[PDB]
Amino acid sequence: SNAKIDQLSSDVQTLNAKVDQLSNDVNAARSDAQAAKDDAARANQRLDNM
Amino acid sequence: SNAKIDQLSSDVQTLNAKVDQLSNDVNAARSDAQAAKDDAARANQRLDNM
Amino acid sequence: SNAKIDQLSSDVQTLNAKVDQLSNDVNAARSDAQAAKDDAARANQRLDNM
Repeated sequence: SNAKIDQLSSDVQTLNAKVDQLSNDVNAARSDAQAAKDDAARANQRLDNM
Repeated sequence: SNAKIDQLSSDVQTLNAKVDQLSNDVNAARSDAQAAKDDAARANQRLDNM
Repeated sequence: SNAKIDQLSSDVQTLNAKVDQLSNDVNAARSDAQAAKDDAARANQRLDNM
């Protein structure tokens, strides 16, 4: 039962690293998408004034 | 070995909460990006008709 | 203590599947957002030349 638990300890450690980095990726994708949304809104507003 | 397992139980519980909320963040980033893509496509189509 | 550990094994397995698929979702949201950003930049550049 000792090895079983340390295989879990490792798995959880690996998952933790994967979830932390995915959080950074999600934050970045969120920021990118919001910036694209605002730029597309600007383009369309400039088009309305024409 | 009892404490080792309850440290794992906790870790897994925490990770679960982190992955659920990241799923909501990913869904939101996906939706945002698709909306930006469509708005940018609209801008460029309006430009083509000019 | 045997059942406790196999409940964990399962939980970790499930989480793994959730994190892998979220990685695919994040990669997709990242790509989508970058594409929207570039299209919005194109729209705004075409507007500048007008």
